[PDB]
Amino acid sequence: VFRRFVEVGRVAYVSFGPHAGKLVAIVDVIDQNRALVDGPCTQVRRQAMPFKCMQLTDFILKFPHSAHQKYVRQAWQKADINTKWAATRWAKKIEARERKAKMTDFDRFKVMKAKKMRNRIIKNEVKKLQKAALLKASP
Amino acid sequence: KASGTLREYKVVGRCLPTPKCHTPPLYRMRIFAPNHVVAKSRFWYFVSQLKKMKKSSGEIVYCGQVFEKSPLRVKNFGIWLRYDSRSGTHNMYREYRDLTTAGAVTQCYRDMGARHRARAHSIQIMKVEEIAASKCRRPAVKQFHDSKIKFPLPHRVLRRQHKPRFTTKRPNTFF
Amino acid sequence: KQLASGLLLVTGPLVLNRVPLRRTHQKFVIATSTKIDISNVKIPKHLTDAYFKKKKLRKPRHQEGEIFDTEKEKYEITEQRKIDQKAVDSQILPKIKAIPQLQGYLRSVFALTNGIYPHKLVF
Amino acid sequence: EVQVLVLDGRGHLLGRLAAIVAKQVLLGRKVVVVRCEGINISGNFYRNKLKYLAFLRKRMNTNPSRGPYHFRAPSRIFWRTVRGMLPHKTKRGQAALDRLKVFDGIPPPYDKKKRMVVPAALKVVRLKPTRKFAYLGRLAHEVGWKYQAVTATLEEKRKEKAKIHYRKKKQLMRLRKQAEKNVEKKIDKYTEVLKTHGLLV
Amino acid sequence: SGRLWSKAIFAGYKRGLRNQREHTALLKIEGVYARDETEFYLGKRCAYVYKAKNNTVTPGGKPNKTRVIWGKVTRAHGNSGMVRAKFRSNLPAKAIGHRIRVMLYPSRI
RNA sequence: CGGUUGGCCUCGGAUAGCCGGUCCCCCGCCGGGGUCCGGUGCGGAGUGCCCUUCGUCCUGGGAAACGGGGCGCGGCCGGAGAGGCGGCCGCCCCCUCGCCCGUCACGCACCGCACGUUCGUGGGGAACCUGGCGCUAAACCAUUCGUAGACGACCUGCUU
RNA sequence: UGGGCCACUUUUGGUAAGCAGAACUGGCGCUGCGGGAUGAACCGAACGCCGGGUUAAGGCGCCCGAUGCCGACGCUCAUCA
RNA sequence: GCUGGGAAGGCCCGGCGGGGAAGGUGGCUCGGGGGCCCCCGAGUGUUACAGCCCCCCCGGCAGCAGCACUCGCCGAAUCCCGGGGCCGAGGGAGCGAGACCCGUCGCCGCGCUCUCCCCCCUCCCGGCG
Ligand SMILES: [Mg+2]
Ligand SMILES: [Mg+2]
Ligand SMILES: [Mg+2]
Ligand SMILES: [Mg+2]
Ligand SMILES: [Mg+2]
Ligand SMILES: [Mg+2]
Ligand SMILES: [Mg+2]
Ligand SMILES: [Mg+2]
Ligand SMILES: [Mg+2]
Ligand SMILES: [Mg+2]
Ligand SMILES: [Mg+2]
Repeated sequence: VFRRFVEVGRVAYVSFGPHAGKLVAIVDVIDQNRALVDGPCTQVRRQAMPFKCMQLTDFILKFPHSAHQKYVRQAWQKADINTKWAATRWAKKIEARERKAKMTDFDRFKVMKAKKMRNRIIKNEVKKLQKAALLKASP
Repeated sequence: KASGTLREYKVVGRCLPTPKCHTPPLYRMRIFAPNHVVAKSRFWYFVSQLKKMKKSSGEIVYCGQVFEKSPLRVKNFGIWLRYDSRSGTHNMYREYRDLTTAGAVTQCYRDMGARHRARAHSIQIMKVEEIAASKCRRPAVKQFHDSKIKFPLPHRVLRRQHKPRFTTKRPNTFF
Repeated sequence: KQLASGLLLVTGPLVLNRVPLRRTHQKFVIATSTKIDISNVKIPKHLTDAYFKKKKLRKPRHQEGEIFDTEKEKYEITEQRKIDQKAVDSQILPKIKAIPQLQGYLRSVFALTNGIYPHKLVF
Repeated sequence: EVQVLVLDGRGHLLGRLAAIVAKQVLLGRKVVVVRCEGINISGNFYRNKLKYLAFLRKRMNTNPSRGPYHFRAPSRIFWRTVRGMLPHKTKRGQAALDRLKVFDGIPPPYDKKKRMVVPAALKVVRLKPTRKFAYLGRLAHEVGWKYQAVTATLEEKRKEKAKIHYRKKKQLMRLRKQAEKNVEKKIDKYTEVLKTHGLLV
Repeated sequence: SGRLWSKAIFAGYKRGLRNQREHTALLKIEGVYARDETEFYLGKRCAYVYKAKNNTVTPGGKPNKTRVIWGKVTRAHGNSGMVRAKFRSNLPAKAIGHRIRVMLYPSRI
């Protein structure tokens, strides 16, 4: 219970706002509703941000509070987050969501045909699997 | 006087030069206002209460917004104010945590309206200054004075209650 | 090509979806994002709006109508139209067989179902 | 959408659910609301009971048979709240009130369907967790509803049958995963198409 | 073969509280619940299709019982879907709550 | 008389927590626990899933082959809260076609244009033809009764 | 026409009054319309018959047009809020 | 465009540095749990095996109310393009010809010719490689 905490160095994911879909490091805490916030490697300059707008990830950086952008930037780079994230499966889940949003009409047709054939094969294997698993004649 | 988010202005003014004193003195105020028109109005209000000077026999020689000197460093702010309730008037000292002086004064205005039902025409801000951590009195700021501060976000209430409006799964509040 | 009166000259490759060379209005087509590079495709010069304009026969020399003209309701596909169709399809279709699944895509039709909304669809 | 919208009343707040239901049923949209005994009301049980007893006190003293009818079932209490939010003295409001249908428990055209949820009326979303609330079933039973024990036993039966069906569905899902692991070598050509366009993380 | 129109609902007339203006109609299109999604539908043709007793002539077909009132979407009405449309004749009040087709005609995509 | 223009065949729920899967105990070889392993801004995802329709003809390739389709027959089981439903076996009768990638051509290609497209053999009401299986009643009045009654109503009797 | 009445502010008698009597301006009477649920007088605004656009006062859970904003910060639990 | 000829901020380990302190880093002392070795909690203090604030002897470079969405007021210091909706009232505007089938006219903004040279794609092309 409570595996993720708001703390200095905690990396959050900005979900809505002007910086939506971004990664952010918590620099400091301003009074119970906002955090001083800076993503130097994700192109978000330092500002105040609501906890209602951020969602906490599992990454924690290491720097003292209210440090400068060069310190938070080199702490991001040493064990860079842009490769831990993106090969986290939250990030590729987002990536799949956006390419599914960008999917065109001819792409939609090809997805329909592929998914139809795949479901045919899976369904036939399921039928074979259960008709083989019904081979039970034990006392 | 209504509100918004406030800006800090410095308004410098003087009485008009009569042929008795050819060089009247200048006076300067820091005034937290929605815009410079309200800033000049509040200047004439305050300076008319303090000195025997009116907008007719006077002028604004400068009215300019003070920008925040360090808008990326979280500061403590002490506000000395006076206001009047439905009964008589009271002096008061509040403390805030903010990035900007005008942000802390706006915070003070919304807080006084919340806690004492006091209106902005009732409030008079008489001092505002930047307090360090070891000089604060209020526990709501001293609890944030901690270098290794850490807390969760316990009960995340869903906000997009209408996208979707009808779903099949109940939301989750633990994250 | 787009014709000289603003109307678009389209063809389905008629052996795929039974759409000949026709005109169609720009306001009443939806433009998708899939391309066929049709440089170096010979378009006959006799493929104009006068070529595509409708034909009339009624009525020669007669003013009163009680007998009926049971002919000319059968719109005849002329031989020049058939050979123009043959030529332009013979020079378009091998390029369509090149890219995959496009002939099945052009055989299919477009439709809306219980999910997709047209303001969210990317074309 | 031309199908019926089936909502589960359990865990929802009365007036908020009633407002959502009323606007839907005016816009069209045949709505069924099942399990109206699970609807919550904010404020403590005693003051909700007192509000209902003041409503019970409201009576045409010349002819109580003509007077306001105090329905006791939780389904009819919810229905009367939606009636209060509708324009029911008109033909349009009467058509909407007919387009709505409410039930205590889940009767068996609807026990084998998927029930939806309105998060803008859910108690966990709209109330602070340190606040008292009441249950429409308990309130109805103490203002004179007769049938909360039979509804409870029938709901227990329904929950047992739903557990059996859910275990069947879980075995089917395990079989489908096993079948993917079996024939992945002949759907690898089709799987990568779906991964390319955002289906199948 | 296939639908080719988006389904909307006649929600009511343009109105204040105690005055209704029957020349404008309010439409709720399925799937759109903000203005910047209503932007797509902003000039589309829309139709109230209905049946009656007598037969009417059908363009390109034989006479049947279907009748159509044509109109088009004119602009957005307030922060959550909800366009307002303008029909050739004002819509009958028995059509409130019923289906209106939005036809993807004149196209800008 | 008109609406409508694919379907979702279902855990219980918790919200300061959830969901899924396995190795060792217990319940007349399934369900329950305890490990252990995953996932959790829900991907075993309702922002989800399933169906997907231009039709045929020659011709290959894999998918299939333990199959498809018979409002075709018969039988069995489950469902009572409003069951009006769902599921499985045996008999025979047609096809190895339908699903995916290809080869080949043809169909009114109706000459830019609207109500097209389903549900649908929709619901309701009269009438005609056509066969197979069946059935041959009550109510009210009038009359009696007086447990009833202003009148109606009500309670009764009438070839054995 | 020479019965007036109401409202801000001032004001006389009266414990007071939707009471009686004055001053000033505006109204109602003679005036519909948007809002105040409802209402001669309040708030907005005064009106030929219409289309488009935009507003005032007032609002925007549903009745009921409009917040179905991932609105901001607080305060408050009432067994007559 | 202006402003404190914006405020902050980025990079140049900013460099000679000079200080200062806690929402106190390392190092140490003490207290707890993991195979004498590791991390968390309490005191110590001034850079250390983190950092923060102020003054520079001077800053430099890039950018510049930012095409990293931190915080303004603007446009003689402001222009181009596109989309939706509603609407089409009016009906003899000819100074010239002596109007001739029928005013493509006024004002305003433009382009070419009555000068001569070029050059680039062309073309009934003429024969065509
Ligand atoms: Mg008189
Ligand atoms: Mg009086
Ligand atoms: Mg009078
Ligand atoms: Mg007058
Ligand atoms: Mg008036
Ligand atoms: Mg009114
Ligand atoms: Mg009132
Ligand atoms: Mg108007
Ligand atoms: Mg209202
Ligand atoms: Mg509304
Ligand atoms: Mg005209």
